[PDB]
Amino acid sequence: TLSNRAQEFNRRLTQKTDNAPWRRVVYRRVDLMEESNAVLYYPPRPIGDRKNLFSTIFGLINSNSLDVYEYLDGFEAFTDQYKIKFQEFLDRFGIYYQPSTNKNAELFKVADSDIPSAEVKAYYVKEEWYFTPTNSDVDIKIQAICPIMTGQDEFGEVRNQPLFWIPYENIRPYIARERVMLSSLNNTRNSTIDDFFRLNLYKGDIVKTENLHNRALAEYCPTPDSMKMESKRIDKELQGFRDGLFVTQDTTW
Amino acid sequence: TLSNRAQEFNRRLTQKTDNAPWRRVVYRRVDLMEESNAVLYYPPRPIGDRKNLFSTIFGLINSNSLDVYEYLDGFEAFTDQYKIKFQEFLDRFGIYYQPSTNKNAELFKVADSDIPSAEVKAYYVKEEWYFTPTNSDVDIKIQAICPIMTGQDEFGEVRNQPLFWIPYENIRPYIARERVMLSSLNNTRNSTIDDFFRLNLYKGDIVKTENLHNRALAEYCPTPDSMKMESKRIDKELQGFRDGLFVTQDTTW
Amino acid sequence: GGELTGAKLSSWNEPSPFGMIQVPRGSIVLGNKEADSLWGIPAESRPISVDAFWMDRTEITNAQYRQFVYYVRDSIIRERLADPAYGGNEEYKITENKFGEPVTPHLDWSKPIPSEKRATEEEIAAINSVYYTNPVTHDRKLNPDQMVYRYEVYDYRSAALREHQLKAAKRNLNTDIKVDPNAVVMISKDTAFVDESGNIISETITRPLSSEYDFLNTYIVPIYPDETCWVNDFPNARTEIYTRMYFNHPGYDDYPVVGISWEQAQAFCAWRSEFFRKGIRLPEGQIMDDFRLPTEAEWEYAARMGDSNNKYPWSTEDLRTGRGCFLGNFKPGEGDYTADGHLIPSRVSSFSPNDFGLYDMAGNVAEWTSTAFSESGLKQMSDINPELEYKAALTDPYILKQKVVRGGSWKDVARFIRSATRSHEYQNVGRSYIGFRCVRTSIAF
Amino acid sequence: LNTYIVPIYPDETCWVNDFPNARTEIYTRMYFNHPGYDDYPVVGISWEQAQAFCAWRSEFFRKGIRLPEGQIMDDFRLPTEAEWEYAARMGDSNNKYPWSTEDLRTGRGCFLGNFKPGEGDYTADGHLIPSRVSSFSPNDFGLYDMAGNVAEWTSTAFSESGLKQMSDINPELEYKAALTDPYILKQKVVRGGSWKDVARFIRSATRSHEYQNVGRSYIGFRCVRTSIAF
Amino acid sequence: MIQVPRGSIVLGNKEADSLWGIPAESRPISVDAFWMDRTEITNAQYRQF
Amino acid sequence: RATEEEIAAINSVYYTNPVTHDRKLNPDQMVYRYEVYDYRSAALREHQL
Ligand SMILES: *[C@H]1O[C@H](CO)[C@@H](O[C@@H]2O[C@@H](C)[C@H](O)[C@@H](O)[C@H]2O)[C@H](O)[C@@H]1O[C@H]1O[C@H](C(=O)O)[C@@H](O[C@H]2O[C@H](CO)[C@@H](O[C@@H]3O[C@@H](C)[C@@H](O)[C@@H](O)[C@@H]3O)[C@H](O)[C@H]2O)[C@H](O)[C@H]1O
Ligand SMILES: *[C@H]1O[C@H](CO)[C@@H](O[C@@H]2O[C@@H](C)[C@H](O)[C@@H](O)[C@H]2O)[C@H](O)[C@@H]1O[C@H]1O[C@H](C(=O)O)[C@@H](O[C@H]2O[C@H](CO)[C@@H](O[C@@H]3O[C@@H](C)[C@@H](O)[C@@H](O)[C@@H]3O)[C@H](O)[C@H]2O)[C@H](O)[C@H]1O
Ligand SMILES: *[C@H]1O[C@H](CO)[C@@H](O)[C@H](O)[C@@H]1O
Ligand SMILES: *[C@H]1O[C@H](CO)[C@@H](O)[C@H](O)[C@@H]1O
Ligand SMILES: [Ca+2]
Ligand SMILES: [Ca+2]
Repeated sequence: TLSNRAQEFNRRLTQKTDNAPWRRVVYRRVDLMEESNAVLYYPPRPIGDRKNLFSTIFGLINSNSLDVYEYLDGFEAFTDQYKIKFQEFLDRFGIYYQPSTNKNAELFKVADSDIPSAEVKAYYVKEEWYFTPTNSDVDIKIQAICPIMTGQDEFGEVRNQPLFWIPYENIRPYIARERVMLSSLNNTRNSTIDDFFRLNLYKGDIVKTENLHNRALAEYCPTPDSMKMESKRIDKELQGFRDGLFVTQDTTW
Repeated sequence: TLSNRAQEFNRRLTQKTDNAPWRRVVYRRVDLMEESNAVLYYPPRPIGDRKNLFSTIFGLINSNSLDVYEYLDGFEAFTDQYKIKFQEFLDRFGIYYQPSTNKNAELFKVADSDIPSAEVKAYYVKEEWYFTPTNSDVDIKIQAICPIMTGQDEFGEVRNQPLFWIPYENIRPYIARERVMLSSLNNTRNSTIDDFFRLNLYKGDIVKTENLHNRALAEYCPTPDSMKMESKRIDKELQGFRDGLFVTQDTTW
Repeated sequence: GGELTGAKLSSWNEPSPFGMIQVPRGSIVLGNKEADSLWGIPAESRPISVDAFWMDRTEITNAQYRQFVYYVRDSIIRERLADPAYGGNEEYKITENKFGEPVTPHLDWSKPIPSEKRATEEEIAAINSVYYTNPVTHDRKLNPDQMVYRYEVYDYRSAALREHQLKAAKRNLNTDIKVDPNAVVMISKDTAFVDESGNIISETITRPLSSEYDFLNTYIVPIYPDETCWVNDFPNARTEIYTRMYFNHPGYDDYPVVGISWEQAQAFCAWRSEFFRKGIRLPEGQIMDDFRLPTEAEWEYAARMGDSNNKYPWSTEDLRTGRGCFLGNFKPGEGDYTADGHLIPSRVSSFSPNDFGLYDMAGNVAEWTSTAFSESGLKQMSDINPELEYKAALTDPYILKQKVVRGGSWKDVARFIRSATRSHEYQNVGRSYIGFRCVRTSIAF
Repeated sequence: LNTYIVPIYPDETCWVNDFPNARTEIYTRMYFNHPGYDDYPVVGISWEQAQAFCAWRSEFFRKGIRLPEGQIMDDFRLPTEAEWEYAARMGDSNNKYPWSTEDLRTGRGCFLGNFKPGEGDYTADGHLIPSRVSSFSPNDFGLYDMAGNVAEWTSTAFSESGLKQMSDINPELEYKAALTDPYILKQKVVRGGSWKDVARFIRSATRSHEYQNVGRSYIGFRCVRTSIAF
Repeated sequence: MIQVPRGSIVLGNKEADSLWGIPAESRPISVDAFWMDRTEITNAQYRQF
Repeated sequence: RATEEEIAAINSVYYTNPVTHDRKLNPDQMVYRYEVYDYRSAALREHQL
């Protein structure tokens, strides 16, 4: 449906980290219960044709227009071995469904109340900070996002369950067309979810980093305060690299 | 019935918020037991040819000249799915009715004593404040109104019940002909309900704002005093935007 | 080739109108911030901006309108003179050039109309055709049914509308939307003519948009003042003397004209524009703006001298000077119209003028504006050059034919002579307390 | 090679269409045809018409100069939004407007540009509609009306995240939309603010946008030309 | 036309309004020298075209 | 000072309002033709001939 002009322009707007002399992969947790992060939350349930990010993802999976992969602990593998089967995802997470009246863009029949668009209150964002070899500037690229369901832990207490991994290239075309509002003080829908991610308007804390030991912060930070401290330290490291790149603000001469 | 000149004029007199760079949707509870608000209340029951706003609404619904939609908590959807069936509105709210002697302009036969013209004592007004791109001025547009019946709760206590949502475009032509009086000190019927809403002569406090969490004021304001405080804060925010638009009163030069 | 110089236009000469002053562009908060609270009328205010324009120093007087009436009389008499029914003298209607080239038939105003004593029988009949003599009182007066002015106006603003483009493809710039051949745009226009029986037929034609003639409106309006207003406005009063002598006495020549309806005022403005254009030479390409009734925003801005601190057309909040003299002609007391010295409208310029130099913006006669009346019109108008313009259909309900009136009159209380108070009257109604003045958009830099 | 045949006559009806319920037809009749408005910025000009004007200007300039063998000149063009913002702020990141101070008026109370300073008050600066060019002080670079008067076209296609997607050096987001492309893809960036804009939109950092085939009574343009300097 | 020298600048504003609901976006860039029209195009200049 | 055919050729680009009789340049006739060579697209590595 796209024109050759549009295809060329789009492929001109993709970020390439092929020959970066420096890279760093960061797994952040974005909490939807914070302003400037609820952009991906509104509306909690579909209001007419208005849907939040998880509603769009679930609808796309109900068709065959989006491939998602199982969330494994330790590593991510987006290969046909780990491709998620929509049938063996509703029962595993207690989502009631009925046979579909159509097999075109409908694998099953799931009601809006059954779809957990309001229970998903957090996302896992896998970012790659890179240094551009030709331009000599730092940039961030999105690799994948994982919705986290925040349902109620059985026998009491709460439990957060990551659902699956969505490679950002797979979902980019679909979220570049839906308009959303970026603030509660201005309800104009002048932006898109793709703009929200590309401009790095989300605020999450570092929960993991790519390291030689394959360590997550949860394995050496026992308390939430220590996890926040470690996230602050890693963010300081990233900002320190960015600042040390340049010498234009060093008046020690 | 309308001439071509009148249609052109009316189409020219509508408010368009299509390209507004700033928007804000606000829900206000307008209480009819306050002066400057009882314009929509007089007369509590029809006086010859004189009816209040709810009497007109019910009369139009008894015909097929007005489409209303269910008051759903959290969101509004003015689609045929939520269109209200008149027959299944009266027995729901305990309004005694009789079969009609004419199928034209009367779906049922309801006595004025049964119609809750005087019981409906509040309205929900869905306003949209917008900033005009071409003109660079702030305006308000009415989207829908919801009558609130305030009968006596069973077993005791009082209970306010929203009835339905009336899109303002649906009721505008009918209320632009009803001449009313805007004051008790001057009983001249020189204005209309449409002028009452367009001039923004109603006074209500904010009960909901279009925010990213789809939160209402009640969900985080326990007591009525706190509700009033939050409404005042939101009104200050709106007035602050309006004032900050311009600079002619800044004499710090 | 070369560089980017400019393709300048030939300079024009701007004729300053006689009897007018210049009102500069500016801004003002229309309306009153505080209400009476005993009139039960909520306060409505709105800040707006307007451009500079010429405005008549005083209201139109009886003599100034008699000029229009006399022009209509002379034109009709000349048309009848060069007519087979009454006269036949073709010298009164030029239809050819000196070289014999057929040209548009038009009257020859150079030749004087025959005097009643020196005119032949047919000329006397043609002259008398426009007069009526009372069979009882034997008084000869211009026949109001014969004093009709014909004129056409082009709707520039309607012709410029995107929806009214003469090409369908040019009616929508969004390239996602296709042009539907079956789509027709309905337009309304006013036309008027004289049938063989001699009656005036006026109608509103509604048809699909096909040509530029869809934006031309034609009117034939009886323009003789309605002198009976004095009798009809005031029952149980001895006001027939004014119905007999106000518009017909030389002593009232400089008094404002009353009994003029909105349509008659528009006809007078059109005639004034035609007269002014006829009496001037214009360089090639020159475009001038016609005389018109002011918008209510323009009127309020001019009356208050472009200052929002003024409630009247004077700086002080009081209605009298330090010596106790009233600043306008209105009804200051109860049953007491003469506290200011005048009972009925006084001679124009009898009080002090504005800072803009305008007279009788408060009191004397209330003044027509071009704005259609709406209870919420200040909110419905634009921020710049505000205007609410409605051309009512002939078969529209009477309620849609009301026009805003500004200023207050000799019979109004101090509340209604405030520059922010709005009144209204039906467009076909003339009153003994409503006159008007004209404005003209000024090309100023 | 891209060939265009563009109707280049200004859309004078913009005055009527931009402002419903106003007496603006006088400007639709006189603004582009009166000798008194000769030195006023041209409005009602579309992005495509501005591009055609720049091409004609380049052709006209070439037709009237003798060039030694091998000399290749750059054509006139609309500025990029980055170029425009750099020139408006005098290449200084401490400036919010095309002037040094943060205020909007001088010490004597005079406004620094032609915009809408007050509520319903366009004439606070002395002008309601666009004023004659060079009516206020210029930049340090020597540019006039970079804030107010008419907002100005740029060659950059509009994207909500366009600052992030452009390059560090000579940034440009260029798009040649197809005829059958959805209308949303044909928006171009506009800069500077106009006579009808609040102080926020005459800030040199605020970005507006307009469809490439739409002319407005508040959008003009100026040309730039890459200079061969050493 | 006047000459605009090559240089660098941080496009955008660091601080937002918080009442317009538009987050601040800033980016430092560099541009080369170019000629720019002293004023915006006037009516006569377009009338030439 | 022109001839009949010259007058026809000159008037071909003008339009007169049949009502008010104003002769103005016909906007539908004021069309400019021009070509632009895309140097940047021709220099792309993927666009080598
Ligand atoms: C005078 O006015 C009365 C109306 O008050 C007319 O009487 C009406 O019509 C008659 C036929 C009936 O008895 C009634 O219906 C009655 O109400 C009466 O006919 C006269 O008006 C008419 O004649 C005028 C005249 O001959 O002067 C016309 O004036 C204009 O006529 C020309 C029309 O093209 C115009 O010339 C044109 O413009 C000028 C600037 C120049 O360019 C020239 O070359 C053009 O041809 C004149 O300048 C006008 O004065 C009047 O319109 C017409 O109704
Ligand atoms: C208003 O409209 C009525 C018609 O409804 C006009 O006709 C009058 O009414 C009849 C009954 C009486 O016998 C006469 O008094 C007669 O004049 C009336 O005068 C008013 O006319 C005005 O409105 C017309 C309209 O909108 O129809 C104007 O346009 C008409 O005249 C044009 C003259 O050139 C004519 O164009 C010519 O014919 C067409 C077919 C085409 O060949 C074109 O190129 C020609 O120039 C229009 O089609 C008519 O519609 C009229 O000028 C104006 O005074
Ligand atoms: C909290 O404290 C623990 C123990 O020192 C650290 O591992 C963690 O990084 C945070 O500082
Ligand atoms: C009353 O107080 C509560 C608690 O501070 C607030 O939530 C509410 O908005 C109002 O101020
Ligand atoms: Ca007066
Ligand atoms: Ca400018």
